[PDB]
Amino acid sequence: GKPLTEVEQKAANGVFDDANVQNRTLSDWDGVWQSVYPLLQSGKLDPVFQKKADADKTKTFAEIKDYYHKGYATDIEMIGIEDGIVEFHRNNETTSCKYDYDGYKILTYKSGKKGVRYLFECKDPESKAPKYIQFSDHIIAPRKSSHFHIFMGNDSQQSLLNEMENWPTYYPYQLSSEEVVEEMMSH
Ligand code: NI
Repeated sequence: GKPLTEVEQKAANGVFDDANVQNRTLSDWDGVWQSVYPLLQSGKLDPVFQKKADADKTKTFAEIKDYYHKGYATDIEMIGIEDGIVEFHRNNETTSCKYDYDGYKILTYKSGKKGVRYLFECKDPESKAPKYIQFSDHIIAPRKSSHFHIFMGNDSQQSLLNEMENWPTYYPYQLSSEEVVEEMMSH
């Protein structure tokens, strides 16, 4: 964690120019990562949603939680990334691929906020890993990720760009559940 520059902080809140977006390498996401979904399911994220619903007079607790329930849903409990390989862990079963970088795509949301998807492709015919994956983590140039959202599929990169409601979400495996909540409480 270098401190964020001025550009980097605005970019994290979805305000950036296209010309400042730069390519990134898979190693920005090296590490071992826990899905946050079990934390939602156990009620451990509720203080996140309590705070959010309190601050937002247009949304109820149930509106906030449901939106994140839909967003975080996945049975990939863990992801490991190392030496250009991403490993996916579902109930006792592991798949992995040496992913190739395919560039990024800039998306503009209805709010007018912006974000960048970083696209990779698995070209390994033996692999059972998703053929396409996209990383989104409020960062628009090389920098070690502190948490990320990942889109996974076997159909097309465009199909994943169209996705807006499910975005399995990963924080460092080493963080306690309390620390995830505190991170969520802020950023
Ligand atoms: Ni995020």
